[PDB]
Amino acid sequence: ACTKNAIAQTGFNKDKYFNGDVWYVTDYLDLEPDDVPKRYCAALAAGTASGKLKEALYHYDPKTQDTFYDVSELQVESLGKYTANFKKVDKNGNVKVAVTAGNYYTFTVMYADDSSALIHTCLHKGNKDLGDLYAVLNRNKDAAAGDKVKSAVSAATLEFSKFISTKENNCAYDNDSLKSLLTK
Ligand code: HEM
Repeated sequence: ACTKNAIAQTGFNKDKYFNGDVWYVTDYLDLEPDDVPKRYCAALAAGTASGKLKEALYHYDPKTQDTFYDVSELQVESLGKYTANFKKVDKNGNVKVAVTAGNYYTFTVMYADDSSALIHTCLHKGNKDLGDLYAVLNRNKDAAAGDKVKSAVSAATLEFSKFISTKENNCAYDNDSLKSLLTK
C-alpha cells in the first residue's frame, strides 16, 4: 500500500531535470521495506524526446542478477508530479511487456538541483503496489549524499540514516542504453 502524497519541489525546474541525462540511485527507502531487496542497483534517464516527456529505467539485483529496463511516457499531474505507464523493454528498446492499464508509477520530484535529487514513487502493477519508495539520486554514481539533499530528506520528515545505500554493490551501468531508450 502507498500512504504518502509527496509534495513536489517549490520552483521545480523541469527542463534541467528532464535534460536527457542519467540519474543514479545512491540511496533508497521503502516504507514497506520487505517489498524490495536490501541490496540493489537502479538508475534512470529523464528527458523530452520528440516533444514527449520520457523516463528510461534500469533495475539490477546484484545478488540474483535479475535485470530489467523500462520505458515510460510521463503524464503531468502538476509541476514535478507525474504518472508514468511503463513498458518493459530490452536495452535496445524492444518490447517485452507492453503498456497496460494497471501498470503505472507515480513520480514526484521533491527536491532537485543540477547534481542531486530526492524523489518519491508509488509503483502499481495491477492490484498490487510496492509501498512508497523514496530515492536519493545523483549525477555521479559514486557521490555521497551532500547536505542539500540530506536537508531535503529531513524536510520531508524522513531520516536519511534509515536510507539504504546502493554503493557497496559494485553496480555498473549502461548509460548509453539509458539515454537511447528515451527515444523508444
Ligand atoms: C522511476 C526510482 C525507481 C522507479 C521509478 C522504479 C520503478 C519500477 C517499475 C516501473 C517497476 C516495474 C517494472 C516492470 O515490471 O516492467 C519496478 C520494479 C521493481 N523495482 Fe523499482 N523503481 C525505482 C527504484 C527501485 C529501487 C531503488 C529498488 C530497490 C534502488 C527497486 C526495486 C524493484 C523491484 C524489486 C521490482 C520488482 C517488483 C515486482 O515486480 O515484484 N526499484 N520498479
